Amino acid sequence: HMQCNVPLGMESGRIANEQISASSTYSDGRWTPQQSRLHGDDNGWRPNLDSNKEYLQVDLRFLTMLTAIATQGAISRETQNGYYVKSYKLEVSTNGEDWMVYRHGKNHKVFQANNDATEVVLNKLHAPLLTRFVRIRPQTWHSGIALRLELFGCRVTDAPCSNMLGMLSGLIADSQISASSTQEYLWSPSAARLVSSRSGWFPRIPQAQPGEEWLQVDLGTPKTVKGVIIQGARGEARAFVRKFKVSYSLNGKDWEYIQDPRTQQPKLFEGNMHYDTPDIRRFDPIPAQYVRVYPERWSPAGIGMRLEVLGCDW
Repeated sequence: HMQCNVPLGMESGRIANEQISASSTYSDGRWTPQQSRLHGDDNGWRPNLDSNKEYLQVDLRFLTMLTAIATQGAISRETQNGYYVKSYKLEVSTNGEDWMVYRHGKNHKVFQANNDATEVVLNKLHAPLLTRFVRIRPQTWHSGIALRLELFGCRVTDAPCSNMLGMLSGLIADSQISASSTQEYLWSPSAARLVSSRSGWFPRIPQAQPGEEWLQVDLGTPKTVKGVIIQGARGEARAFVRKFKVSYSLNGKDWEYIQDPRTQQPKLFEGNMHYDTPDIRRFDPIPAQYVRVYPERWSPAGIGMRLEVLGCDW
């Protein structure tokens, strides 16, 4: 039904050469980043020096859900010595400037990796992530750092009626975006856009009583709304919303809240845990032209968010 263990294109070429890069490459030219394709038979990626600052980077080009990472090492075509990475960290970003290190509760997630130069090792993310750029960061290795790789996940838009409605793309125009208050005076509504914006929406006073501030999106016409993607903001400051309500409307005057079935009250959605890495919240489809997101709890810096609405036309 909703399959998200799909290989993203390292093995197949679905991820093109121009989307693969690295911190450095081995000085003899025989281990280019583009050799990091899973099951590739000509070595793999290997950096110039072996250190835990070195990394292999993949640009997915589009926001993608990431569920799993598969790695091998490599047997040198030249020496036939086997090289492999024994453990790594993961780093992700929507834009390639702003990075998050994957965590496991309190601290960094250390993925156990290969133990030979031939076998594939699969690590599932305990909690899946929405991202565009992926960085593998070896911490330990045998003989040297060598990688062949695959990434697994899916597009959010593969789910039925789950299109990005135009906050990111722009097809939802500046005039269609509004807010309770804005710190900027005569702000650019464009600032509230998921991913495509560098900053974000900040209300006037970073603190307020919960459910007093809102971002509102006019969809242009009545659509079917089936979810949101919420993201934090980079101001000076890095902020994100941790809890929010969602209200919706046809005529733009009479509002309704998405209700939690358990509590018979407006549902409290979980927000982000980072200023860049966004989160998808799906719900049962509603008819709406207007959607309001109401921050309820937030980071200590204040309310800061970027947003996208998910759905399709009637």
